[PDB]
Amino acid sequence: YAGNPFEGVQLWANNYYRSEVHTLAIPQITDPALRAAASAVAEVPSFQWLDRNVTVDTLLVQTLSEIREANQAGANPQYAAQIVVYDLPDRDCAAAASNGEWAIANNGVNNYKAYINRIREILISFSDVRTILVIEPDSLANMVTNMNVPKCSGAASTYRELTIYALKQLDLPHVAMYMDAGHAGWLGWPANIQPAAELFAKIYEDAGKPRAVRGLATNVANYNAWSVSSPPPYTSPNPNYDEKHYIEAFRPLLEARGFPAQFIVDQGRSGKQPTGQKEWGHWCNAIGTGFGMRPTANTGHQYVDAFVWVKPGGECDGTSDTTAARYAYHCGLEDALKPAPEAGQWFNEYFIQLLRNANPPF
Ligand SMILES: CO[C@@H]1O[C@H](CO)[C@@H](O[C@@H]2O[C@H](CO)[C@@H](S[C@@H]3O[C@H](CO)[C@@H](O[C@@H]4O[C@H](CO)[C@@H](O)[C@H](O)[C@H]4O)[C@H](O)[C@H]3O)[C@H](O)[C@H]2O)[C@H](O)[C@H]1O
Ligand SMILES: *[C@@H]1O[C@H](CO)[C@@H](O)[C@H](O)[C@H]1NC(C)=O
Ligand code: NA
Ligand code: NA
Repeated sequence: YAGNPFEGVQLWANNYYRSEVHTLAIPQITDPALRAAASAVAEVPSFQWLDRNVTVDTLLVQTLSEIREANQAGANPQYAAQIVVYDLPDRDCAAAASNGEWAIANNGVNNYKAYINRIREILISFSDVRTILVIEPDSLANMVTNMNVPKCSGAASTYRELTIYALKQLDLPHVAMYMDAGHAGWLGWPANIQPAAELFAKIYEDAGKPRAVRGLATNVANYNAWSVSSPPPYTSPNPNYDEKHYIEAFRPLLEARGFPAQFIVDQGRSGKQPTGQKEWGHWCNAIGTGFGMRPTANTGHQYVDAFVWVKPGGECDGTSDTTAARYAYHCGLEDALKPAPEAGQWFNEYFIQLLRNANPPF
């Protein structure tokens, strides 16, 4: 399929994030400068996540409905949707306890198939709304590096099967799909990049190379630069120390195995470089980060369809409350901002950090 799905469309800024900013953040921010900036960030079009089954029949439909409405009223160019599919059973297999709602051992496969089927039903009813999907962040990447972790080892075949199922069922003509493929600091290491290309290329193949699968999404919910002149200290000794280096190394390996993947790159929290991460693998609520380059299809790069905002900045990565059931070690470190609420919940102090550190500024 020849055609960048981000080209020739405007990207819809969804009302779920807008409401978060306007109802939870702006009333809380006294400083004029920041409050102007906040209102402006609310209009930056970030991905909306289907992180729970209940979102399918409510939020997904609401957003597609609003987009259709805006387009029917004369939006020019028309608006497109950006949605994340994020509800594999045994989700986030490397964590002690995931916020995911389903389990492989408790009818997780069937629940997920129905989930996908219902999404498909809805997408088919909104065939007039160009729809871009990011498929399952924090899933197949674990298969490259975390097979020594029992929940991951045990989830691998199901991850693969359900991913293929999704790629095939959501291969509709008005859709473009990007599978998550970690980031420079995860799969970009020379010991990992080849096995990663293998994995993803093979999935593409077994899925029948569906037209709709455009490629891969990188840096989702992470902080890496697209392109910086010198390597952040915590990146050494990796030559792929930013997404540009990663993707330039990654694409040829994918292509040689039959998957000429185009990429989208999350920059929603990449504005400040280097970050305040003490080590690169410090992924949770990292300090010293800022909103990054605004979403655009004009990337200047042949292999990159668009710079995007996948993880919506200000939505938490995980809780720092050691007394809490889904507490995660990484969220309690010295370079994680604290105290932090549950994953996905609004973390206003983190929002303010991102606003202060925005590059380009608001
Ligand atoms: C070897 O390199 C390192 O590998 C480790 C793994 O061994 C990598 O760690 C993993 O990094 C991921 C970030 O790159 C996070 S993803 C995490 O969970 C989800 C998915 O992104 C996000 O939470 C949700 O966000 C949604 C949108 O706000 C909500 O809708 C939803 O409710 C939330 O659940 C969260 O923000 C992300 O931070 C893994 O948790 C981590 O194990 C490491 O990156 C490599 O360097
Ligand atoms: C998922 O949501 C649908 C409505 O979209 C509901 O019919 C279904 O029962 C939900 N799944 C589970 C396992 O509860
Ligand atoms: Na409306
Ligand atoms: Na391999």
